[PDB]
Amino acid sequence: ASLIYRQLLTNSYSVDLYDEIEQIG
Amino acid sequence: NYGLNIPITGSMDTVYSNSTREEVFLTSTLCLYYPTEASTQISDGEWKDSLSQMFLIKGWPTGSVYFKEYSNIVDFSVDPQLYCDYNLVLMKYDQSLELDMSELADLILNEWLCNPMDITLYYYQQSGESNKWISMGSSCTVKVCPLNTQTLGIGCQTTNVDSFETVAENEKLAIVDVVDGINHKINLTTTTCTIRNCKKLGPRENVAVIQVGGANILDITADPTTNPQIERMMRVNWKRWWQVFYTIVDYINQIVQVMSKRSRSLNSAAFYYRV
Amino acid sequence: NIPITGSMDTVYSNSTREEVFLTSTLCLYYPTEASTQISDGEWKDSLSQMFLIKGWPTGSVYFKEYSNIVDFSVDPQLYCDYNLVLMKYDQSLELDMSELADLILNEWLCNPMDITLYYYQQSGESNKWISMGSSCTVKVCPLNTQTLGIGCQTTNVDSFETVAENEKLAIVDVVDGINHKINLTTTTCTIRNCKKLGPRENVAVIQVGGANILDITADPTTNPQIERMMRVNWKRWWQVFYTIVDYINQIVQVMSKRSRSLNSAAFYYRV
Amino acid sequence: LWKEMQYNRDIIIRFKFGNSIVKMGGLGYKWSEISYKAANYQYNYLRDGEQVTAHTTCSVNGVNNFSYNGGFLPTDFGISRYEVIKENSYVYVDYWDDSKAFRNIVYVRSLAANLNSVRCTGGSYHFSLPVGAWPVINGGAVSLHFAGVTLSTQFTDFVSLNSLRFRFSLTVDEPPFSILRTRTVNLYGLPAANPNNGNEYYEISGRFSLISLVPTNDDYQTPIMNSVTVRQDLERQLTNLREEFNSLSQEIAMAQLIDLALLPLDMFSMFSGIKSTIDLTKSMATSVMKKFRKSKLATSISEMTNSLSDAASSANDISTQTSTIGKKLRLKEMITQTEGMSFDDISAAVLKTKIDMSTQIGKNTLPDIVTEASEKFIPKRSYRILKDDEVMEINTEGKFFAYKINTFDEVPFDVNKFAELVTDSPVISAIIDFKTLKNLNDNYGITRTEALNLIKSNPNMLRNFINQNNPIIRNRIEQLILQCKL
Amino acid sequence: NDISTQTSTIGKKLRLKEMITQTEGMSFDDISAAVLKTKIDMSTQIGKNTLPDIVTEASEKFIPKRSYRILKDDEVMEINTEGKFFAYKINTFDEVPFDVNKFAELVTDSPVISAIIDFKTLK
Amino acid sequence: TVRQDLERQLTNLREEFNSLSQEIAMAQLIDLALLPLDMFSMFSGIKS
Amino acid sequence: TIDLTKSMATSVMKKFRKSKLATSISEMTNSLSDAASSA
Ligand SMILES: *[C@@H]1O[C@H](CO)[C@@H](O[C@@H]2O[C@H](CO)[C@@H](O[C@@H]3O[C@H](CO)[C@@H](O)[C@H](O)[C@@H]3O)[C@H](O)[C@H]2NC(C)=O)[C@H](O)[C@H]1NC(C)=O
Ligand SMILES: *[C@@H]1O[C@H](CO)[C@@H](O)[C@H](O)[C@H]1NC(C)=O
Ligand SMILES: *[C@@H]1O[C@H](CO)[C@@H](O)[C@H](O)[C@H]1NC(C)=O
Ligand SMILES: *[C@@H]1O[C@H](CO)[C@@H](O)[C@H](O)[C@H]1NC(C)=O
Ligand SMILES: [Ca+2]
Ligand SMILES: [Ca+2]
Ligand SMILES: [Ca+2]
Ligand SMILES: [Ca+2]
Ligand SMILES: [Ca+2]
Ligand SMILES: [Ca+2]
Ligand SMILES: [Ca+2]
Ligand SMILES: [Ca+2]
Repeated sequence: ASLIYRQLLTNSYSVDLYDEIEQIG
Repeated sequence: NYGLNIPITGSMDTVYSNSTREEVFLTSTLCLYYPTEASTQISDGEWKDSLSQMFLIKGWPTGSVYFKEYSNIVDFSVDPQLYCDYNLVLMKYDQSLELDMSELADLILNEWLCNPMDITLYYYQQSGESNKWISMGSSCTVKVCPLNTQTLGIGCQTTNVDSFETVAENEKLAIVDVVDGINHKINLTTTTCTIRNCKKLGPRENVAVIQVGGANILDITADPTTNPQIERMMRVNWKRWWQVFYTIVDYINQIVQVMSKRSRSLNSAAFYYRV
Repeated sequence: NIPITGSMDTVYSNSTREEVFLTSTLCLYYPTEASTQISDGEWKDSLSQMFLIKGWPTGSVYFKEYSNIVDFSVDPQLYCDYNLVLMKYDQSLELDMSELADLILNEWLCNPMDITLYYYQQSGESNKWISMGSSCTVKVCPLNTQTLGIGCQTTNVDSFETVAENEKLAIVDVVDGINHKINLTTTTCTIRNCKKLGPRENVAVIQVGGANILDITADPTTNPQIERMMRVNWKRWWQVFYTIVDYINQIVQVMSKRSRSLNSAAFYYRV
Repeated sequence: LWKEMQYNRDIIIRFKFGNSIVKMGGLGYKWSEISYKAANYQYNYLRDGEQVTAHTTCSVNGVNNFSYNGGFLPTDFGISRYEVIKENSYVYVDYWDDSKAFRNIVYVRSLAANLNSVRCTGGSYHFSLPVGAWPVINGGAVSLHFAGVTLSTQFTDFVSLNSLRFRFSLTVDEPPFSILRTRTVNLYGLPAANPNNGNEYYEISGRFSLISLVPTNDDYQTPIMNSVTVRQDLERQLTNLREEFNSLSQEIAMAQLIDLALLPLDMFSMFSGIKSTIDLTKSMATSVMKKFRKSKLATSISEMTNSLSDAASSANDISTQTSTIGKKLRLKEMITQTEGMSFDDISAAVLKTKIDMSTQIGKNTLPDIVTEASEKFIPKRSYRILKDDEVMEINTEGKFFAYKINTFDEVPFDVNKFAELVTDSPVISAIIDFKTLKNLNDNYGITRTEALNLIKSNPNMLRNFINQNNPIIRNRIEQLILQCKL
Repeated sequence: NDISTQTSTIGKKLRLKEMITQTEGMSFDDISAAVLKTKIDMSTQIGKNTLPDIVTEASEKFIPKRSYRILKDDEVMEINTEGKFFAYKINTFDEVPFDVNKFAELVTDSPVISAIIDFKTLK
Repeated sequence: TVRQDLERQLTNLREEFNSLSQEIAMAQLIDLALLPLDMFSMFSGIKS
Repeated sequence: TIDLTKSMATSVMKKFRKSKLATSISEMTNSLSDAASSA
């Protein structure tokens, strides 16, 4: 069940391109 | 917090005894609800005092017997406030008032829990078989419009009041049952008549409806399959109101032995308004 | 289906012909020309009395006249428990006759189609679109994934490729897996998406005319002569009816009881 | 508490393109810009037996800029930058109507449409030449094919109309756009000159579905005309939903929580199945990650790794060292996969059991909850390292023990000998800490096998003791659940 | 058969668990993915809407029937999605009486071994 | 514009995969299974 | 982290896919796939 926190931290890089969506839009 | 979960253990041998006491009033109160026609036919006005005197010998102290006059069944059905403890309601049977008498009986003989219905702003539903809607006022023209899953009125256009279905028109009181599980849009004349979502709790056993006239027609249960005869659905045979009142006074011990004082409420309203 | 275990040495039961005749009903659908050539009208009573000799109780036989094959094809309700369809053949009615035979002999499971909005595919080899009405003229147009029609313009209906015109009944198969847009005269003709389940045990089609031309299965390869596609030559409708009456044991033997948990209520002439 | 309501309707969408022109000077031969512009339109139509009034707004994107310029001479024909739409360009048609459905369009669970394509063809534009042969723009066509519905809003003069936006794709069509009487023939595409061809309106027809989330605090009484718009909605207070989440632990169970905690929970497994709106089901996961990154715990992970990297080239006394390495052990627990029961398992289990029984009501608020619980849940925890059957246990509050495995009696601790092994030997979360374990061994005398298993935090033995209804383990795990209070 | 029905339900759940988690065995889903990759690579007809809606099918229908194991203290308890269920010693393969209650207890916590090579084959 | 192509579907292509299975060996499917296929690796070699 | 720095991770992955190492890994995997396809 703790796997999700590791998944959040590991996959957190995509927030960069998500905020890129937000600011370019 | 009267501990309504821990079991109570009786015994099957010992003993038939007395009821000890209860101290909230000096004693119970009997309470007649008669139509104006009784007064007009009696042609009197010391008769309430005479009836109190004749109750005293039956064994009711003087202050315990109260009398309430009402115009007729339909004008009384609106907000029937039972201000009292042992209620009898003498209902003169009249053809074409069968469903009105059934409405009033279903209202008072049973214990209701009513919520408001803001018709202008919400759709409405019915949770189950025990849930009616009760509309009361001067004129209740309850036009419904059922809606399918897609919120398109079936058999009606929600924006055109004309297409609606009039479940009950121009009634002082109307108990309406629509199909349970389908949203409805309601329309009734909010200036005069209000309407409430009323669920049915158990029975209210302070009240005895005495049908004064014809056959046994009071169908308290909206279910067509069931038609029980309750011990409080009284029926008597009349030609004269003096005879009716004399029978009531003479047999009043049985009249109160069939009822029970326990099921009473602070307010006199015929339903618990749960907002 | 739950398993059913049975031996191979149990003795054969008795003949069930009397029981089925007493419990069931037979119903004949014939063209109006049959009555016209008979030039009578006590003939239903006569044939009922004739069936009674072989052992069909008096009310068990129902004669349901239909105008002709193509006009009967629209919404065929078989109000009975054993159905016989006498079916006269003339050239150029081959396909519509075969369509009706396929429709009734094969069981179907149908759902509505909304031509106005959705693009419809075909599930597979057992799926067809059946259109019924006073006049069906389906016009189909296949599409890409980008909704650009091939051999047709999705907006203009003239370019569409007609597959049936002015037909009371049309069972159209199209290439499976390609979205199509349809144009069919929604006021007149109703079209439904159907799957061909197993066979219908209840109905037998007695072709009265020519060669063994019926092809129930749209597949070009298989043309299997199923037993319920009976055929007989004719010159006199009286001879045809006498033949059917005399051999009615064989016909109902070829047929059998219908085994399907339906979902569409309709009138039946049961006992 | 939030009820689905389907509102699917068949609609007819009427719209027209908008054309803007700007003249260039001289005697009136040139032109500066011919471009598409946002265009409004009103209409009424009969559907379902009532006349519904509709308001549409068409706009264009992705537009090409062709050109043509006859030269610098003061009378030669040309258009400096005249546009067209072709494969790339899209057209949006915001749609609104007075019907009941569009009042309930604030919160939506799903929304999608099926519209029939249409063919738009260009008109005839006679460029205003003062004298001579009349140039003639003509031809050009595209086809609108529907692709996707979204939410949108018309910034109409009187109010802002929440509305549906239909994004139609394009498809260039047969009639080759030309500038006749001029040097441009056999183009293809719809130019901005006269996109409407004089038609009163271009028309689409289709059916759109919608699943709104009108609120409900009671089964019988569902509303119409959703009017809790984001003017009528406001930030739920931080302390308020903190108190709500703390209250939610009234109900959590004992063994079922451990059963859930023994799953692998991933992005899909957790964040799916949340009764949320479309605008939040789109990016809930990324929203959670964005605020998870900046949490104190996450920046502590970053500081740990960066400090170690910088060290790689830089070259109650005991309580403080034990506490610091306890925080470090917590960081290591979060980053790595431990083979024990791993407190963060229980934290995530509580988190899932809390959030599943809530609802998204126009604000995500899983950010500030998931990320906040990740750092606040189980504030004081404990770890242990077994070696030579002398397990050394440590508390994040600074306490320390060292006790044998065969029999649970403690030993003098060895600082700097625990620290050498805590770096490499696998750390074991101490969900059955030393105190509760000693109680258990004293009262319910246990064996070597289950002693080792409970030391290792083996799920099998933990659940065996829970399903024995052991009071010691039951109470211990209940307190574990109870510190999860944000 | 109550035992067979219960074990069938547990087998479905175990298939879901195999998909979810990271097992150190051969993990039938592994073979399914390998076969999918080989078929995809060799096949030369793959449109835009083929790898979508075929990777799903390769997840669904590949190896519909499979079995799992729980190892425990010199014994093994094996289950099958069809309904079969065995239990046998690990050193010498001779089956021993089964305990469905113990298996249901242990399946939620202990790790599951995808029985690629099932007891029918071990014997 | 373009009629880019039509594209085979599950219904048309499942029989092709049925007829494609029998060429599959087994001594090296094990090796392919053992190699961990990530999002990159599985779709790296699609039709080149 | 000067001023709204781009996605470091995805920027580096933009051409860590095309490295000699990554191409070799994909090559080996597809070689095994072809070996599976043809015995
Ligand atoms: C499938 O294709 C046929 C082929 O035309 C379609 O026929 C068209 O039907 C519509 C209405 O169903 C006709 O519209 C008419 O428009 C005039 C104005 O021009 C109006 O006055 C009428 O009241 C009516 O609305 C249309 O004219 C007619 N086509 C032709 C060439 O006349 C058919 O509708 C299509 N099927 C479906 C389901 O769309
Ligand atoms: C119960 O009531 C009766 C009434 O007749 C009375 O006579 C009797 O005394 C009462 N019981 C006792 C125990 O006094
Ligand atoms: C009820 O109907 C009347 C006319 O049919 C209409 O004027 C009135 O507005 C309706 N009531 C409500 C609450 O809409
Ligand atoms: C079946 O047929 C045989 C021979 O005619 C007869 O003896 C027997 O009674 C029949 N069975 C029944 C159930 O009628
Ligand atoms: Ca009434
Ligand atoms: Ca109506
Ligand atoms: Ca009801
Ligand atoms: Ca009744
Ligand atoms: Ca054509
Ligand atoms: Ca036909
Ligand atoms: Ca077909
Ligand atoms: Ca054939």
